[PDB]
Amino acid sequence: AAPQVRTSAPGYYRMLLGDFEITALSDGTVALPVDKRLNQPAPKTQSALAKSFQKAPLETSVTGYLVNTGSKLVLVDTGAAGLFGPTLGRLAANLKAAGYQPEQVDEIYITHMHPDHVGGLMVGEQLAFPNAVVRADQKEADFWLSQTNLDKAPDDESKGFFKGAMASLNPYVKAGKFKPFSGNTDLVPGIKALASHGHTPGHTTYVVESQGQKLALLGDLILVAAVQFDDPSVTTQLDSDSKSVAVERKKAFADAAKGGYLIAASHLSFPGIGHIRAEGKGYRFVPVNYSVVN
Amino acid sequence: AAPQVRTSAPGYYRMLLGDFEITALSDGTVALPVDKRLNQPAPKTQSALAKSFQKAPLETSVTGYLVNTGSKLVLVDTGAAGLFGPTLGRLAANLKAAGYQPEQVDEIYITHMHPDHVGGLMVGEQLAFPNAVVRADQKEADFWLSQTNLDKAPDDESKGFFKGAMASLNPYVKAGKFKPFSGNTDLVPGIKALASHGHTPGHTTYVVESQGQKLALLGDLILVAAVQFDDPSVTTQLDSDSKSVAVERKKAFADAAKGGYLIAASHLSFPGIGHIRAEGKGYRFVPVNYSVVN
Ligand SMILES: [K+]
Ligand SMILES: [K+]
Ligand SMILES: [K+]
Ligand SMILES: [K+]
Ligand code: NA
Ligand code: NA
Ligand code: NA
Ligand code: NA
Ligand code: NA
Ligand SMILES: [Zn+2]
Ligand SMILES: [Zn+2]
Ligand SMILES: [Zn+2]
Repeated sequence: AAPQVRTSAPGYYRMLLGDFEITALSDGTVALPVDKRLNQPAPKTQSALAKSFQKAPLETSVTGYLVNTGSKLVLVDTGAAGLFGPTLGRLAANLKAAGYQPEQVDEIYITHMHPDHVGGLMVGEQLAFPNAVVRADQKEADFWLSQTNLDKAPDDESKGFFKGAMASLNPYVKAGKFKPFSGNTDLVPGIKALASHGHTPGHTTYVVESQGQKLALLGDLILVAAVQFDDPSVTTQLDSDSKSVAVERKKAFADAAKGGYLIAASHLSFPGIGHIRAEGKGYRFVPVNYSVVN
Repeated sequence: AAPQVRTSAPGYYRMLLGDFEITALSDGTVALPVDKRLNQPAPKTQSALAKSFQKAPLETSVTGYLVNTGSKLVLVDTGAAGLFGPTLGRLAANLKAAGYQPEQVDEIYITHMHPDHVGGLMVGEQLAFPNAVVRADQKEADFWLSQTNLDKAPDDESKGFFKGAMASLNPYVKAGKFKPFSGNTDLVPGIKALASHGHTPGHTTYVVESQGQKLALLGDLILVAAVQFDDPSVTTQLDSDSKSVAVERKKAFADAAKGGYLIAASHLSFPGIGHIRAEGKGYRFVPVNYSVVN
């Protein structure tokens, strides 16, 4: 016999993409009230959930993706650190267990500035990635880092999002390490930002490609696998432009389905990487087959 | 920047079931000439794999399952040790990565005696699990351990399967550590052996259950997910009784669909755990949702 260990495996998943090395890094999981946030009848998501063997508050993974192009070490999204509950902020640890040091990261690309994507930028009041530049969309930054917008926040108190994006990015801004880009942009060789606005004013997709092998890093372009693959147009109360999100999601899915390449998203079951094919009304997400990397 | 690490994470997946702890143990992966194995025209198989973004030779998982019942630590299947080439035999290492020691395993349940399941019983010339009692269906033992049956398989190195089983289980028989059962039989509390003969004469399913949460360990009841879930009728050349495997697979699938409980299988993409639901003609496998245990 033995005492139960009750600990999950290190939160990182290795995958080769052409000549690049991808490592999904889990920040952990948090239970979310799916029913209340979806723009569709409560009974409808409760049914979608049940068909996916999902329960009331969905335990959702929060993920970031490390890309090592063999020339640059780039991290896509950084998790929440301590901005979104006691159950997140595991990225830094997983990055190290993944075999890397925060100091080795050259660049950080932000899909959007929500707490669960920018919190990891800071370890206390010190840059968590001291030797990297932070890249995000200009519209994204002009929205969250806006003093005006903060003091102009609706459901006040819960405007810690503005405070949140600020404490996470300003330190790099003042260190002269924030380099915003505008929409579709060539970044480091092998990676490109594609403007997939809607979830937020400057939400960005990061397309990774090596040797004809592509991986579109979707950010929060999709939030609930149980309903948004089958019905791509269903949005949430968390999206800025519902119709923009819908249009961009359908474009992303159509394209990846047409091209047969990989996609990943911050909240699909960790590692959250897979292919996507057409299926009647919408799409069928196909998780990557398990594969050993030596 | 930094050199690419290129190593997969430890191959162990934690999951709680009632008061039990389940740890899927990856023994590695092996490529399988799947289109040659399935008993249907090659083009058909190849088309099914494609719809799932796959191609043969197909990287296929080989998994074993550790169950800590609190009072007992049992291992269901053990991987191949060396019997199948250098890409396997990692179950031992992964068990330790999982925070357990081979010497702590109390019992070992074998779904069947193919090499990729009993190989890990031995480490070199030594018992890998020195303090464990091994269990299997007597029909399985009578068949694989029969010097006669070996001397009746003209198929040069098919006798290997017979030798594999023998070399793998006789050290335990010789030590009085082998205890067969016949047909359905309650093993330690929380775990039942249910006959599922077909793949091999005594192929057995192990059902674990705690606090109403059920997990059926199906062994090799399914080999190619991209084919056999949509078509439970397709068999393979390694199946002893074709009709029987089909029947037992359908019974398992129909049962997990109506019960809505979890099922696990040695060759479903690591960790190979999920639920099953009927979809038109046949079934659809829904892999467990990533979950953090603390
Ligand atoms: K360090
Ligand atoms: K923009
Ligand atoms: K750059
Ligand atoms: K119990
Ligand atoms: Na730059
Ligand atoms: Na290219
Ligand atoms: Na030991
Ligand atoms: Na019983
Ligand atoms: Na029988
Ligand atoms: Zn978001
Ligand atoms: Zn998010
Ligand atoms: Zn097998």
